[PDB]
Amino acid sequence: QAVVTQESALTTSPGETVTLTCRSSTGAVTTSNYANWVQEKPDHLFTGLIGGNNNRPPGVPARFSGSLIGDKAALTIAGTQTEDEAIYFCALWYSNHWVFGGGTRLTVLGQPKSSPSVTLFPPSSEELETNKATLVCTITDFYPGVVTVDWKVDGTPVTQGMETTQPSKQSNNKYMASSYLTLTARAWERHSSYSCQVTHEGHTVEKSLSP
Amino acid sequence: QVKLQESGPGLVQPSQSLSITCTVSGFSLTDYGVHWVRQSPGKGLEWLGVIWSGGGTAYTAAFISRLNIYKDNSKNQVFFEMNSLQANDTAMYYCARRGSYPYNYFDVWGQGTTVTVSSAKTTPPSVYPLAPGSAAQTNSMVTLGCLVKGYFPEPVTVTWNSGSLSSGVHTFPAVLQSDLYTLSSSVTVPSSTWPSETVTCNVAHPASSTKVDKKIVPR
Ligand SMILES: O=C(O)CN1CCN(CC(=O)O)CCN(CC(=O)O)[C@@H](Cc2ccc(NC(=O)CSCCO)cc2)CN(CC(=O)O)CC1
Ligand SMILES: [Cl-]
Ligand SMILES: [Y+3]
Repeated sequence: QAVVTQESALTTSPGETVTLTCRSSTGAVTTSNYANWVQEKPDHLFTGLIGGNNNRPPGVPARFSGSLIGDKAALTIAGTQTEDEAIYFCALWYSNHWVFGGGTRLTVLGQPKSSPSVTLFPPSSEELETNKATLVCTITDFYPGVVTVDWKVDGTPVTQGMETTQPSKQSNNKYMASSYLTLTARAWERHSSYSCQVTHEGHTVEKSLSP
Repeated sequence: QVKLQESGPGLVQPSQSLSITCTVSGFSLTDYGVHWVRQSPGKGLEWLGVIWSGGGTAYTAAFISRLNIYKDNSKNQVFFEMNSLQANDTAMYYCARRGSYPYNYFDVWGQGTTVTVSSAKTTPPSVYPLAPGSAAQTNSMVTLGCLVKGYFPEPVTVTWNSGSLSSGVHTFPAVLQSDLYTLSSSVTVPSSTWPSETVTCNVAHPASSTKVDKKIVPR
């Protein structure tokens, strides 16, 4: 069984021409391999880009072009757009089976900076009846997808009880994330100040609670 | 127009089987081939097999004895059936259409079926309404929430007012709090809408047969 190799990731800026490659472990990639290219967008949504005869489906931009360069299959994106940020998979035909490559993640820089919109939620009265209290800190509409979250109780930092998600895309191309701090109902009743601090690109935005 | 509808979430125990139905519309299975592909949490795409327009099939060598793909042209349904599942078979399984030249590309794909192969205990989620601690200012925006705590396995579906609300909705990725998952969802509505009108969080977890509605009330 053949292994199909692609670059793990490529980073580019808008307007740049990039070339992704697809290599076969059994030898040269030929026309008889009918190389296909597929694009994966956030929330596990796949769409076809290039067919077996280098043909594009209706609606796929003309900047996407498939070819054979020497012994490898290749996808050339002539003028990378911000919407081209995705994972690109190549698939090769070997007489009686298809083999997908490992995928190339494409990152497109130069997108506008957007500061995070933070919301801090107190625990429900129903939560406190199970002797547990979860404080939820939601973080939306930020770009770049790098954020650090710090939690404070009365002013003192806590490392125990906190769990934060990795940033992922929203429907509008910006990022979202959430952080949780699980305490006991006793601890919730005992203190008077809880804070969620979300730091993004040097600047810190903070939301607090007071029982 | 073109859609490939996949059957719901599946929890499978090691050594047992998996069955998925891909129901298609906007085209006929007599003209198109339907492929089955998977993506593990820690990998890329793996092709499993295909059923061509003519009824012919092809599979990845290692799957010949454990995987079958068949169809019913009149019902516009393709059936995936795999036996002897193992922990490493945990993945998102997709069916994808592919035509003959000049339509020979994997153009339209199904949304995916989340398959978890585990001998672990299925846990229902504890759904909690999240209202702000402070009352809203006169004529402003309020952000209400919903906590979906401690479930296994993925996924969970969260809607607001049965799907009526969407524009101000944010549903966040799950986190892993010791073998169990936790996510939250929020909806931002005008202060003239809530508490005046009813705002409800609807949560569904297929694997544990739970479907709950939690009304957001003040304080
Ligand atoms: O399709 C895939 O996965 C991969 N293909 C790669 C090659 N193709 C390019 C591409 O696909 O890129 C070009 C040829 N293909 C037409 C097309 O794609 O334009 C079909 C030609 C064909 C041959 C034989 C039959 N025989 C019978 O009906 C009964 S033979 C009884 C023997 O005892 C039908 C069709 C065959 N491909 C099935 C299908 O396309 O349906 C399978 C292979
Ligand atoms: Cl052929
Ligand atoms: Y063919």
